[PDB]
Amino acid sequence: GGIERVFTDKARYNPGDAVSIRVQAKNGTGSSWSGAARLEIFHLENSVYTSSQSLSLTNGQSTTLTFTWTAPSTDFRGYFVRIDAGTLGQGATAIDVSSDFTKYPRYGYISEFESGETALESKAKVDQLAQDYHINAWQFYDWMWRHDKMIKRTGGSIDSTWLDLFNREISWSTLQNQIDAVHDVNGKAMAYAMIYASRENYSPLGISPTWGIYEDSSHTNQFDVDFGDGSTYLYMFDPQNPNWQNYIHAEYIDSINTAGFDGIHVAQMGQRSNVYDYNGNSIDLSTRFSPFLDQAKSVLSANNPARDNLTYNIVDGTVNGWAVNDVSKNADLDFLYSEIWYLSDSYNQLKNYIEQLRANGGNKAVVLAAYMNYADNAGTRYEAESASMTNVSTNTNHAGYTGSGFVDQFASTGDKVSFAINAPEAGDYSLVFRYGNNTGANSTLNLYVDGNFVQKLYFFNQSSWGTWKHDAWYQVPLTQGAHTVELRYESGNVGAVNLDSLTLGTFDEHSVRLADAMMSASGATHIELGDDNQMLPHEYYPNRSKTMRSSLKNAMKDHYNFITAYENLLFDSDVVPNDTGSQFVNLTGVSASGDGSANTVWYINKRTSDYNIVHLINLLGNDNQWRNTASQPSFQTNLPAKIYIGADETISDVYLASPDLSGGETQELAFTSGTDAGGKYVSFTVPELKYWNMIYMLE
Ligand SMILES: OC[C@H]1O[C@H](OC[C@H]2O[C@H](OC[C@H]3O[C@H](OC[C@H]4O[C@H](OC[C@H]5O[C@H](OC[C@H]6O[C@H](OC[C@H]7O[C@H](OC[C@H]8O[C@@H](O)[C@H](O)[C@@H](O)[C@@H]8O)[C@H](O)[C@@H](O)[C@@H]7O)[C@H](O)[C@@H](O)[C@@H]6O)[C@H](O)[C@@H](O)[C@@H]5O)[C@H](O)[C@@H](O)[C@@H]4O)[C@H](O)[C@@H](O)[C@@H]3O)[C@H](O)[C@@H](O)[C@@H]2O)[C@H](O)[C@@H](O)[C@@H]1O
Ligand SMILES: OC[C@H]1O[C@H](OC[C@H]2O[C@H](OC[C@H]3O[C@H](OC[C@H]4O[C@H](O)[C@H](O)[C@@H](O)[C@@H]4O)[C@H](O)[C@@H](O)[C@@H]3O)[C@H](O)[C@@H](O)[C@@H]2O)[C@H](O)[C@@H](O)[C@@H]1O
Ligand SMILES: [Ca+2]
Ligand code: NA
Repeated sequence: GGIERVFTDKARYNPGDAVSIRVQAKNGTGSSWSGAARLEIFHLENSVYTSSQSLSLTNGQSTTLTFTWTAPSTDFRGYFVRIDAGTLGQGATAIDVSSDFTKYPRYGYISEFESGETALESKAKVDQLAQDYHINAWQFYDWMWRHDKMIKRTGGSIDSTWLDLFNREISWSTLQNQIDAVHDVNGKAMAYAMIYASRENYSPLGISPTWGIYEDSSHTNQFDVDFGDGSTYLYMFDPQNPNWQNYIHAEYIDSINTAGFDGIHVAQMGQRSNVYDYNGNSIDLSTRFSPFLDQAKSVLSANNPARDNLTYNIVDGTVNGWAVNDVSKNADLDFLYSEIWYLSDSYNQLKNYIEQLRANGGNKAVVLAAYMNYADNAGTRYEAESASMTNVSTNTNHAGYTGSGFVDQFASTGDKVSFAINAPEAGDYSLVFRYGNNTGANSTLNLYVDGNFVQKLYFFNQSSWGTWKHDAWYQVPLTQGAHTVELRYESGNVGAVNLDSLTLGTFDEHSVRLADAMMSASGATHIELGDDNQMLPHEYYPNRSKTMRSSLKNAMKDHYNFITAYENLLFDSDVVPNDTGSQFVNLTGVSASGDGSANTVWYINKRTSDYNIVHLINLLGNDNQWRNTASQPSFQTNLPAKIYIGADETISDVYLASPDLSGGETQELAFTSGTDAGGKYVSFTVPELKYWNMIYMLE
């Protein structure tokens, strides 16, 4: 249909605020049209509001309706929004009423701060994320000048621009425009800062090496982070040291009061061991973040209670992981955040780590960084040996290449490889080259798109000609249809590469839908969206080596509506596991599992004071890894389910909501309860399972 968009002005509302629901419509049906748009808002199974407006439209013409509504008085509630326009079509969105984003955070990011970005454009990228996904907080990533001197001043004046550690130009006015825009959607701005990093040559800033942490007991090698140009490093300091606290806390305060941030997103480099202080005592670094964090929270709350938000990145998250118990149990954080690497690879493992962080933290919110399809060179592939190459030829003499071979000796002026690609729809494309380089140095090549120079791309030296990487990419705007993408070796380029393929880097809808379901069904959200509708492909946020296509965009809008509409059932302080032995689940005709086994329908049991909640995630046709790409699941329809309950509980009604079905609208189901040789039960037909169903049953 032609209900093109439904969204609200703001990403979160306080009780009593005025909410402006917008419906964008275009009659596409051939002739003129006369009917109504009927608005209905639910809190879970209940209708709390209904309203209707007349609408008529000459074929082709568009309009935007506004329905007003007043956020009800109960704080911390989520709502589903339906708009039904009869034969024009329907649409949906969702609304979050919370006076504090820290209970139901929907965390995005901003990582680009160019001088050329107008106030209007800053506002647009922000509105888009607020409107489509209800993003209520933004992590400002790599905005600071130095990790130990965050705002660059000349005497007493703020410098209008400054260069960051990777040489990017950061504009003050742009950062401020973006912070303003975040604030205009009732968003909050969290500033990225390390817990313990200076930059090189820190002495003249009055930072003392006595505050540092060392790899020896003789204070000769301070832990660093080498960015590999003989010049740019981080150095690491002791969280517990009072003079480092004093120094860096002061920089956090400076950033709140000068930039107008609402909090600090505190980061770290993850596990280090056999760590010493300056003098030489050996110390367990794992236990030392919480006293820093507690003290940081204290000066931030004293400085300004409204701009004192605080989280800390727990790196390498897993059950009983490094620093996992101490930080989640003892650190005065508003919400928990954890970047996942390789110690929770299965849906069920990460599911358990999330549960640990919910239980340790006292059921305060949990956000995961968990870069989807990280290792995968996912998307449509144009093999390099099936392209048009000038002065270079194919070969097969280094293993692991894809297809029938790869292009080699791409190594001198005049060499060329031109790909004939097709863009299935207008938009941004991630042009990703898989390559080899063992020249012992960076190899370059110039990139041309439809005959116009776009960028000189670097190809990184690897260990061995048999080590394929695919981290040479550039993102570009493309019109639907044919295009030409050409690497030329010209005069100014250096080195040499073998070239395996070009890929239109694309997040895989299927994996992405399934991981988000798993995450939120478990009790967590996912920092995955930012800047101008980008999805996060790597720890360095300005990476655009993969793009979303339109189909996944729509799925993400459904998902983010669903986790806002149903947040009381997903993340409330009284949502807990209910997997305590008394509850099996039966599904007729398909394999089911409670531990998220490959090729099954996974059921997860959670409960609250009033509802028995069973999630189904559909792993049929797919493996049990959360991060990797995946095929469409085996969709199911009219699927008999049987839920064994507690011997005591009594089910009034059975409800099923799914982001995959009607935008997340709750549909009530008919169910018969009896009892049999192997438990007391209830039973019903599940109309459909695609990726994720949430069954909530009211007792
Ligand atoms: O075709 C490719 C592109 O080619 C051109 O641009 C190339 C670059 O050009 C300029 O740089 C010139 C120099 O280029 C080389 O630089 C060497 C570096 O590159 C290699 O790494 C390749 C990866 O590059 C990116 O990843 C960067 C970086 O990200 C992280 O580290 C940075 C991060 O560190 C801390 O934060 C860590 C972490 O903290 C956690 O708590 C948080 O959860 C998490 O979010 C944070 O990430 C700091 O606190 C942060 O401030 C900071 O941001 C990551 O940890 C690190 O490993 C990673 O390297 C890409 O995203 C990725 O895809 C690549 O794999 C080397 O391997 C690396 O060692 C080295 O540092 C040459 O060696 C130099 O000689 C040369 O002078 C630009 O400055 C660069 O931005 C360009 O990439 C085209 O112009 C471009 O269009 C093409 O796309
Ligand atoms: O002292 C280092 C100098 O060489 C560096 O560049 C290395 C080569 O770069 C290009 O070739 C890349 C090529 O490398 C391997 O094969 C090289 C040899 O292997 C074959 O036997 C071939 O017949 C010989 O010509 C060649 O010696 C990979 O296996 C292959 O797939 C790669 O495509 C140039 O074409 C070569 O001339 C270079 O040797 C460095 O970059 C230079 O600056 C240094 O002078
Ligand atoms: Ca190939
Ligand atoms: Na998988």
